[PDB]
Amino acid sequence: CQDVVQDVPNVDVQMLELYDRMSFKDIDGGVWKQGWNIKYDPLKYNAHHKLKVFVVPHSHNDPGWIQTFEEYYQHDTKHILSNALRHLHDNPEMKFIWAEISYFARFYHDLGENKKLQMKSIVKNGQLEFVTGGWVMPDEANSHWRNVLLQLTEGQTWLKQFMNVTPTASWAIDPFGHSPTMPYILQKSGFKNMLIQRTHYSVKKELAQQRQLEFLWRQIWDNKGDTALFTHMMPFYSYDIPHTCGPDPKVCCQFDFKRMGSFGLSCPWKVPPRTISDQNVAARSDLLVDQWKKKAELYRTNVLLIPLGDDFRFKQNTEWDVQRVNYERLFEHINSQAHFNVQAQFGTLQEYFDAVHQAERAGQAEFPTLSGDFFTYADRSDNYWSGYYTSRPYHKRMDRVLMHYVRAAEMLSAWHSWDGMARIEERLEQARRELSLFQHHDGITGTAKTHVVVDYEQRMQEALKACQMVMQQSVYRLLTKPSIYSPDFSFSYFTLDDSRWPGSGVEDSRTTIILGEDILPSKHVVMHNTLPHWREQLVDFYVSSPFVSVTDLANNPVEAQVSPVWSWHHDTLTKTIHPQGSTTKYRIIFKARVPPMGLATYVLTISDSKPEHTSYASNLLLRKNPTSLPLGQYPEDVKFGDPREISLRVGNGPTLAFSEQGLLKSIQLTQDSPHVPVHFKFLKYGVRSHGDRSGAYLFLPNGPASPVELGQPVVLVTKGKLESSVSVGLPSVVHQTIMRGGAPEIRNLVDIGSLDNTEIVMRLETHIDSGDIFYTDLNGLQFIKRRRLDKLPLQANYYPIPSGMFIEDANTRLTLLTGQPLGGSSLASGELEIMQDRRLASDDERGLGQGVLDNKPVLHIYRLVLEKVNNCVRPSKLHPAGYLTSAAHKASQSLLDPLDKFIFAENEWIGAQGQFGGDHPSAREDLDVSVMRRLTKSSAKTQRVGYVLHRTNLMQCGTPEEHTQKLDVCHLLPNVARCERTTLTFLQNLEHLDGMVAPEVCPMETAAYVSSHS
Ligand SMILES: OC[C@H](NC[C@H]1NC[C@H](O)[C@@H]1O)c1ccccc1
Ligand SMILES: *[C@@H]1O[C@H](CO)[C@@H](O)[C@H](O)[C@H]1NC(C)=O
Ligand SMILES: [Zn+2]
Repeated sequence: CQDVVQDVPNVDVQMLELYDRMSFKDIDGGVWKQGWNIKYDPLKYNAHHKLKVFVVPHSHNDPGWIQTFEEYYQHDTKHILSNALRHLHDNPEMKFIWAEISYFARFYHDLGENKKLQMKSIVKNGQLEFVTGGWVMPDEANSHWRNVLLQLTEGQTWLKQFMNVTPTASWAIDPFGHSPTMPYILQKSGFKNMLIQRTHYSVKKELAQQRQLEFLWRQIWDNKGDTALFTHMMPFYSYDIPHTCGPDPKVCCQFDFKRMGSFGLSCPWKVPPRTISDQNVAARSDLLVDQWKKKAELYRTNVLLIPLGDDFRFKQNTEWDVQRVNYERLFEHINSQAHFNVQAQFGTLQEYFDAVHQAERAGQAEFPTLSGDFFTYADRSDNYWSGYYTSRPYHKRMDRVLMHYVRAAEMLSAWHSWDGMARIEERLEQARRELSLFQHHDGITGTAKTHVVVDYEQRMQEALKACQMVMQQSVYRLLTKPSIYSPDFSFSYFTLDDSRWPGSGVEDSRTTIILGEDILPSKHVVMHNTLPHWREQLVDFYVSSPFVSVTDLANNPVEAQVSPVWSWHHDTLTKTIHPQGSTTKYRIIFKARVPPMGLATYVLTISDSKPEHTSYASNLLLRKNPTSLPLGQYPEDVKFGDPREISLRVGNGPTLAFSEQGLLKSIQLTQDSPHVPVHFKFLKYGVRSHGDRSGAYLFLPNGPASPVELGQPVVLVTKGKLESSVSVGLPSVVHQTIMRGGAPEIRNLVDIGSLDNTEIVMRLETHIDSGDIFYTDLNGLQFIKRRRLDKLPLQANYYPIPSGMFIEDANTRLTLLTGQPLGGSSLASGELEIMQDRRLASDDERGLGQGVLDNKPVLHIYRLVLEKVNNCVRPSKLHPAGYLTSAAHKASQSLLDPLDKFIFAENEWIGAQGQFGGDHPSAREDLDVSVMRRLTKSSAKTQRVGYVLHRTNLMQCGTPEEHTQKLDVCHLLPNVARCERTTLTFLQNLEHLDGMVAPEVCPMETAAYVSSHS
């Protein structure tokens, strides 16, 4: 295994180093506004060295943005595809590339057989070529790598089945900045090349000057280079026709033949395209070939890529004709005039890359190596696209909840083969496809119109119900004596209980377990653990009595704690935000111990009085002028007091101190240690009253944030043996700090209400001497070092926080893990900050056509880990990566893949069993089974199950942590007959494994295996 910590890779371009050296000056470069006047030696190309030009027709089809997916399909995409089929069939030299498989599958299944066969023919002959082949062209900032793989697999599995092709070249022309997680996943999925477009205009200029726009993109920790993927970065401001033929859009726009008037389009540079004729073809060719030769100066080979397309292009038949005929006339002229020394033709993306690599093999070019990312993107001036790291945070959090539900449903149901009548494959395909659709670069990004966001939310709600159905049917089958099991596949044997989604204060949707002497004495509950190691974790349920005790299925008592159910209300009468306790339901909390990838059953039983193994939390309401808070049968009376500082400690864990406003002030790790200043604060950013306005995409603050005025907020302290908390009702945020014995959990119920032009940020202030350095993750896969640059504006120092961020000095580290992607930064030494929500009245001129005024309450979740790190083996100062400790990684897993909870719905569960998976191997803490998916339906004689295994890299800090079992996924199901290593999409077999044993992977590596069973 490669060492991902101690060996600094030697690369030609390292993006953090490049950023430190770059000046980022925004000067007028002439017709190429953000470049320079390109010059070329006309004698560079001659009869023996011609410029080979591939014009690649394309149509960017957003799966929802200004219209829903189905609205665009009906108005535009179905016509684009039907006309592409007709025009390509009739014009054999014409070509077209297609990226979004969600639309292609929607179209193809509506075709008659005659057309399906014609379509397969133009794909097989190479005229219509799929690029990337994912369900969507995903966002690369907020998306989790597991969902990027899910959607790539959904589209490519569909393509292999119906079109018999698997793309090896990727096309990503629109995500707003680019992540190295993409080449990581693509290179492990058979890809050989990729293309990107939205990178900072200053980066395009810098790399263009050094002819470093094509590079071998490797991961930041990859010393050897085995993760490298050839990457082409386009050079100009847009992927539209005016910015793809060459440096001068006033000239290129004249070669977009859809802009002459009848289509309702024009050229903003005021010179319209003109129909090519025999009397103007020589002059038109001389203008066009000159743009091509200028663009070719920015690259190292004599093979030039010229994309020809834009949003929802190639719809009407007249448009296919106007572009095709005019370009055919230009090609016939240019290719016949030796003096140009050009051979131009329509081509596909793969054809371009194959020709570039033929040039490379002929020794005509060597390509530079590069590592790093391409965030934060700016397309012009100070317009940095860091707003979409937070926009529509409700749905960003929903994405992570559905991510987990899809994994758990696919894993729980994979253990068995299911009859078709159970509709298991049907519900899983629906869930995978709705979650995959939301990875679109206007879905999770929060950049679609309000009714489109509603469509995505409705689709995800249906996917969550599909997952619950599959999960609960699986649990009933796995835990019921086989000869008693009698399923009704439409019945709800269990309901899922989720404590953090939508969340307390967001939706009252959790069911109360109703017990009573005259109705039902007890209730079985089951926990599932999708991670491949034993896990203990506190779980909670709502119950109708405080006198409840817990037992495991061997009837062993389990210690429990009961607390009230508190809800916060904005009292319009008193103009205060305060808590009300339920007088009819209570929370019971206890530790569940669940096997690796397994299930554990517990029983909740009511009694007439306080049971022996259940304790009751105390509750203290701090506010002046308190009023009574009755709690029904709860046995401890609520206590009251004036606001005051307080300290809490659960178990042997840390001791946390809080201000009189209910916000953390310090953390003391152990009895002896110091009380380390760690202060939470809420602040607000505004919008500029002159100049450019923030919107769904852009973050353009009107200076540093200002503190939210807190008033004298009401603070609620609940102190229990197993779980304690401090909750405070602040303006727009009910902030909670929860302690269960280790790193605290923070929950924010964020309701920005009607505060227009406001962004609410949560900041942590510490005295960690971090300087200008901080770390943020990329797609939940890796942590990259960031350096705050005062030469760039505040919004440029904001980065995606898809799952965590940290700051550290020689001795101390503070890590903040998240349960949802949000934007954040470290704007001063010792600080961390993460945006909670933003409400913006204005459109930001990127096409959305509205502000962001559809905010809704969202429950954001986090874990806060303060640790000593002076004994940890960390990368050297020049290494561009950082790595989590064991505790921070486990805290992240606690947020993203919690135990699932099931409440048996009926009164008695006949044949109930107490555990499943007790014999599953408990793997090393850094290894995860990211995906377990049965790949065959019940009629297959040889069943196949796919596994994706991911091993992260945790810092060595002197904590032995030993005795773990080897995990061989190929023997998890019985009767294995074959074990193969495959690409991550499971579509290609790479290695037949000896002994049918799937070896574990190296740190920072991800591998896929398929086991076959007889
Ligand atoms: O190339 C045309 C450009 N496309 C914008 C892309 N980014 C946001 C969406 O995903 C859209 O595809 C545009 C289209 C419409 C209005 C403004 C700009
Ligand atoms: C699928 O593509 C392969 C290319 O290697 C070809 O050999 C195979 O026959 C194709 N299957 C069909 C006919 O769909
Ligand atoms: Zn787009």
